[PDB]
Amino acid sequence: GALVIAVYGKGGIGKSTTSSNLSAAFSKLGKKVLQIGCDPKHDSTFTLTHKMVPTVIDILEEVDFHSEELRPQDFMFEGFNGVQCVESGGPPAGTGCGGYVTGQTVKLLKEHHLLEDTDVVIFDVLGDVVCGGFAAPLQHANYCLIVTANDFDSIFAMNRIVAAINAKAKNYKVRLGGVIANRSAELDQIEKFNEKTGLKTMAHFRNVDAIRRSRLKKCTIFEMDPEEEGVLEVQNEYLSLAKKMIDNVEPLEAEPLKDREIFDLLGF
Amino acid sequence: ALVIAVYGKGGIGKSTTSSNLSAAFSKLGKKVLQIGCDPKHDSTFTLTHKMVPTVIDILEEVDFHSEELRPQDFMFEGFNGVQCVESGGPPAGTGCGGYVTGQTVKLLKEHHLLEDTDVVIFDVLGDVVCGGFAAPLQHANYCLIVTANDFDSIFAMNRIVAAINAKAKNYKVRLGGVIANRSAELDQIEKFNEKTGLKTMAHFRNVDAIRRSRLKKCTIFEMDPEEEGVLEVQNEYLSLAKKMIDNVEPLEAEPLKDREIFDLLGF
Amino acid sequence: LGSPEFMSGSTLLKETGPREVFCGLTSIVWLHRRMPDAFFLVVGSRTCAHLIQSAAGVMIFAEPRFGTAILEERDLAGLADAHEELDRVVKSLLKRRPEIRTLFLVGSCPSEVIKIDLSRAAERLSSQFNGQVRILNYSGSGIETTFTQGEDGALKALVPLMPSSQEEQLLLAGTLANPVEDRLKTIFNRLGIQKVESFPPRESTKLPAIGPGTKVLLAQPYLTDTARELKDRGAEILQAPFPLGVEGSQLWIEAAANAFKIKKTLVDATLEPLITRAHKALKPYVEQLSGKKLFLLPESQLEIPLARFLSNECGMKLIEVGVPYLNREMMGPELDLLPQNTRIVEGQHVEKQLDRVREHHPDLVVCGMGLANPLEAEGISTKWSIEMVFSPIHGIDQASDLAELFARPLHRQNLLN
Amino acid sequence: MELTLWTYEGPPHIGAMRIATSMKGLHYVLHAPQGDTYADLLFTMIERRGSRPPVTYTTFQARDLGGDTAELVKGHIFEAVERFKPEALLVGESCTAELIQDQPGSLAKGMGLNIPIVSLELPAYSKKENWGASETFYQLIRGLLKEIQSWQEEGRRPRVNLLGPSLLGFRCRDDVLEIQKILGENGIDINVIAPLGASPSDLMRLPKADANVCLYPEIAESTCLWLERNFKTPFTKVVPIGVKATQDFLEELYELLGMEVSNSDQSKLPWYSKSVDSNYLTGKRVFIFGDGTHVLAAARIANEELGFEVVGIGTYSREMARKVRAAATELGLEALITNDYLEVEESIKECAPELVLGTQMERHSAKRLGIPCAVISTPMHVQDVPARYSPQMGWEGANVIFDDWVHPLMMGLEEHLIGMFRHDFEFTDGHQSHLGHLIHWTSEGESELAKIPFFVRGKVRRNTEKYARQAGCREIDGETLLDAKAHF
Ligand code: PMR
Ligand SMILES: Nc1ncnc2c1ncn2[C@@H]1O[C@H](COP(=O)(O)OP(=O)(O)O)[C@@H](O)[C@H]1O
Ligand SMILES: Nc1ncnc2c1ncn2[C@@H]1O[C@H](COP(=O)(O)OP(=O)(O)O)[C@@H](O)[C@H]1O
Ligand code: SF4
Ligand code: SF4
Ligand SMILES: [K+]
Ligand SMILES: [Mg+2]
Ligand SMILES: [Mg+2]
Repeated sequence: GALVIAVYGKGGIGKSTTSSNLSAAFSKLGKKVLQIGCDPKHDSTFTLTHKMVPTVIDILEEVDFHSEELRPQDFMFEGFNGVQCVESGGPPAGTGCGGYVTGQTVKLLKEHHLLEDTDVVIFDVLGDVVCGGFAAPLQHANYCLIVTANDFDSIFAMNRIVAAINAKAKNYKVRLGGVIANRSAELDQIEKFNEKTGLKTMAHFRNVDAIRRSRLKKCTIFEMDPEEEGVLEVQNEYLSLAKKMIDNVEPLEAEPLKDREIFDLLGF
Repeated sequence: ALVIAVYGKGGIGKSTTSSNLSAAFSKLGKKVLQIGCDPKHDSTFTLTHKMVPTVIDILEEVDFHSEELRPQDFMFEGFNGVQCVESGGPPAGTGCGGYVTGQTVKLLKEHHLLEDTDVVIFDVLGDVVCGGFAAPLQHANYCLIVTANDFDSIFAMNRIVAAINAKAKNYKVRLGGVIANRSAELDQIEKFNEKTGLKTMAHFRNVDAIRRSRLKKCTIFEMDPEEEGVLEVQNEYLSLAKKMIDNVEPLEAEPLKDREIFDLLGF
Repeated sequence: LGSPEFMSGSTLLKETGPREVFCGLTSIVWLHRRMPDAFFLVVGSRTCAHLIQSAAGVMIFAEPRFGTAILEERDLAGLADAHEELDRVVKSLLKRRPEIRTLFLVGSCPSEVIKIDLSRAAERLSSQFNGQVRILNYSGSGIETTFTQGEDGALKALVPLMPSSQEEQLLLAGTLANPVEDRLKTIFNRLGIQKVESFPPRESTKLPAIGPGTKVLLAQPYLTDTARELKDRGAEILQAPFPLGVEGSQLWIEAAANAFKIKKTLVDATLEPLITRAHKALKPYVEQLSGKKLFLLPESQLEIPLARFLSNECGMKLIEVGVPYLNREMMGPELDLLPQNTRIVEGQHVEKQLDRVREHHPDLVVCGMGLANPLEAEGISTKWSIEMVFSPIHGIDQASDLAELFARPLHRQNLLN
Repeated sequence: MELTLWTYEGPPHIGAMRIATSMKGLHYVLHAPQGDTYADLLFTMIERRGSRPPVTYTTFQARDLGGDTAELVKGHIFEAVERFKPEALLVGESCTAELIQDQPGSLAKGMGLNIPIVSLELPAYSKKENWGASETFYQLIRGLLKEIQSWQEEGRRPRVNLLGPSLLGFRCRDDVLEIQKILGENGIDINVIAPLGASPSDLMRLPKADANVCLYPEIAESTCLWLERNFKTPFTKVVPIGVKATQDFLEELYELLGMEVSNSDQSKLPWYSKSVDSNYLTGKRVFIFGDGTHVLAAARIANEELGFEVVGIGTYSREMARKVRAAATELGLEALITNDYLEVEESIKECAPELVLGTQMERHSAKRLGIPCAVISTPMHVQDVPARYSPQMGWEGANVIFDDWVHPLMMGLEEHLIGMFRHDFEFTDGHQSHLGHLIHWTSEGESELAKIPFFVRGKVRRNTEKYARQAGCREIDGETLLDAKAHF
């Protein structure tokens, strides 16, 4: 209180999809929630707003980057069921420095007390944490959730992130909250990795086409037709995950594996 | 030397596609060099069945005196003669992966490794958040973009197209086409293609044998032929390689604005 | 140059393009002497290292007062833990200088781009000692700070370490020369204000207390963040022009006297002899400076108050008043004193700005040392801008000295020809 | 990370800037953050130049990182070429720009400019200033001349190129003058002086010389090697700093040109050093440091021309390491190869010399240790870019060197008097009036130590403690100090 959650994981694994629907889940459970997109693509919260809202650097440009003139709610936008949405924005692809932009955005949001006066803050970070700037949300989060699939490259990415969390835990309060299985029918590879590392699965989503469709319709899973295939299970799962983060979540003691170890571990 | 750069949404299957494509080229009698541009250094392990040492680790061994290095020090032979290089990079949330990748590409160019071979494949990460991950573009003839039939991958592709167009003003790199991957259908993609000028060069469906191949640390060509989908996928990789040698043409494409692609995609 | 805006009869323009200014790292050059018990360790590259010693290394140092932890390839490749490295470096530094009481880890472009969390490092290091050495952090990076903005960063970092008190106190914020500090304190004591303290202090370990009942006068125009942070701790930030020349200093002093409800007859009986003598002292410089066309390039945010003083009290004509940054609320009182139709340019395109200088051919161009000598070779007289940050220019009694700084190069022009 | 109180060299782009500014008709687009324009002051204040360096900085800010920094550098390349219209263009990065990797150099070559473009690849985190200048100078000439005995037959005077001199080099202004003068008196013309004073058009004339004179190897050795491989042009390797060195240099160049037959007394140093007031200079202990060239030069002068005893020697030029080690070996020393100021300071402190011949940074440690100092090499500041004629090379350079290296030392009569009488009220211990300014030791042992006349007291204390350890001696007394003296 405030519960600050950072969502990391393999690229395209469904971090933005999960974060948006999770925010919607918290709001349905009564909590007031802010979601922050930490990605130059600014595609984190559009299913909450049905729109692509201007980014943090957009608002700054309008004010010619003058701190003293800056207005707090100017980069915040109301979305589904009262969820507040912020996109950090970033440079176009292949130039500038998205790392600085994201990291500096996080600090700007902290200094303006935006991580306070709300129940749940969710940082939705990009896939490739290529520098310190994109690890900035980890400096404020209470828990990190890692999204993964039941395959090699996803789990291998999760492992690298686990090492990052442990490094950050040496100097910040952030702890691992658990694993979110996504786009997978089974968990055999995931639970194998969990067994050796000490991680736990907090939520399991199958490969559901209604989820893919929901992003295309710019809405949460809660705004999809309930009679459409799989919609009910998915909705329930997001609510269950939100309830778990309110009622059950616990700091997980976990040690990452070496590259050669996770190599020999995964497979058949 | 035909130089190809592979970009696209994170986790879309860039490394999976690249390595199997490199294998396909080699089955066509072509000499191939694949370069992983990702701190994860997980591009080529299906070609070598193992984690090859990274350029940054090799540099670190010689205290970053690059003149003491030779191609044999950081380039390793894999499946059917394919040569493999991993740039390597910092642990997640440390250093500057862009800088590192930028340095790797330069080392390779120094040793003329982009000249002394038939085909070169740069396998780049998903989040092109700085210039370092656009570094392969100065040397590439074509850029292939991997996407799925959904909003987020196509949107990511649109951003990459804008970046390629920019570089193409001063570099020879051109859009070679779209690789549809992990999708049963193509309705949203062709909706994007018609309005941008891109075309689909290859289509790979969601095939579990492919997921399994990454876990088995091998190419799709080393999978059991009687396993479902293996032969189909092999033939689609062979076809794509055949296209890049005989059929590939520079595409005139213009990206959509954020509002446009936002409204274009959907139902 | 974009579409103009209009405030207090004056024109506010903005220009984008190539800049010629110092990064905030350069604050070390004056700060290390204001507080000799402090050390300034930059975390950056050899460029940052080269900057500081090219500035201050003309002097010979028996004891080092600053330095740079230069990022190596392993740091960029993430092959060495940044926090372990910082700790080791700070360790071996305190070996060479074991008498350091306060250590500033100064952020640079490299450290800020890749976002090394120096602030947490500073916190952790402070913990590991806490009885001996205070370790703090501020950014002096070029991408974030211009020149004197570095001091704003440094002072803001000291604010949380200021003791908490609800006592009567007049706080003077911003670097003052020692005799100027003493002079202003003496005058303030004549008005009945017994508690007057300076921020920054002369010793880093002896910070003034703060809280409600603390009135803060800003002596320097570049303390945007520091003022904001001082206000967050309960202090009242008095609004006033800046103590440059008779006019500015008078109103600045009056602001504090008004807040402490000092009787006007007392503040007049105290300031009158000072003002009369100042007008007398200013006369020969006014004779030299009146009617001269002035052009100031962006450097320090001192340009607006300087222009105000040189025009109002010395009779110079202002061609263009360039500032690297303009806090409009903070420059408010100052903008009201400026002559009507003053042309103020925020930001810079140095090549286009140079063209404007050349086309006007001003009598005196206030500029940086990257342009000073080249302009002299073109037959354009200059006044190197950095000097005002290293001169005792504040207060009624220093008005003539401030004017002399601008009269001097013109005087020399005459002597030599 | 590397703790650096003082850096002996700047980042490599400074070396690149030194090439562009020393030359004419060569512009330099530098991708760099706002603030890196401080480099201009190196040329406008230290070199005191009345013109802006031919450098266009992109000066990006933090707000630009959220935008197209690549387009930013492209615009500045357009502007720079249009406005300044140079013969050739250098394009490069600073340390910070190197992080964001905008590839500004290759970008420049794709912008349809019709002038030669040198794309600089300078690793700011691995290489330094001199490497930067040498690399830039090398690439520019390699780029200009890539596509592409006699003087006796033509009936003309031999002509040589002077390669190496540059702004922010050490006394390059006058070294060039001195050497050019000396060559002309020896019947040898000058072809092209580069980079200092040369245009890209001048560089095209480089193969027209009969021989290359490499005055500053740190800057021009790579180039002379390239010119030799591609155009058969031989180059001198003896740098003419010092009387003997200038003589060897003359003999060397004569061979490469094929001439026959430089006298010693053309400099005044030999007589001054031979004269009786230099008698007491014999064996004065000196520490030497700086770049490779000037250290090697100073070493021979101190040892063979002045009669000093070199007690410490080192360089920050790692490319010059093997030569400094060879020279140190002849001197019976181990060479200090480092860029760590604290290591240099420590080495000086340990050998406790009577004189330090180093860089601007050695003044720092000499001040703290109270040792007479003189600057013989970069890094330098404004005092070492004087108005007067001040070469280090050739006959007159040796004259300047004699005056400057002897000046910090206490003078003869005063030094004798302080060794005789220690109880004065004005002429006290460690006082130099010509500068115009007013394991356990026993009480018996330190008394004999205070007898030692200052600047040599440091070595005496070391040698006595070394002596006491070297034997079964415990504590120290007045006799063991006298024993140590007779032992060494
Ligand atoms: C009155 C004539 C005269 C001149 C022109 C000199 C120059 C000079 N006297 Mg001196 N000296 C003169 C006289 C004397 N000297 C005297 C002593 C003396 C000493 C011990 C020394 C000295 C020195 C000098 C020197 C060398 C410069 C110096 O180091 O002082 C000059 C030019 C200096 C030296 O190196 O001599 C070889 C040195 O150690 N002088 C004495 C002893 C009573 C007398 C009368
Ligand atoms: N549980 C799921 N079932 C089916 N498709 C999914 C699921 N989760 C995510 N996706 C698909 O993955 C795509 C990318 O998701 P996104 O939130 O952009 O991932 P990230 O934020 O990690 O890049 C979405 O367009 C969606 O179609
Ligand atoms: N055609 C496909 N069918 C099924 N799964 C696929 C397909 N392509 C990729 N995948 C899965 O996606 C995961 C991500 O692959 P990877 O090559 O790491 O993507 P990227 O390089 O874009 O991050 C792989 O582990 C693989 O299991
Ligand atoms: S890797 Fe990160 S810190 Fe480095 S240039 Fe790219 S976005 Fe910036
Ligand atoms: S902080 Fe930035 S502008 Fe300042 S010296 Fe370092 S790199 Fe240059
Ligand atoms: K070093
Ligand atoms: Mg996302
Ligand atoms: Mg990949």
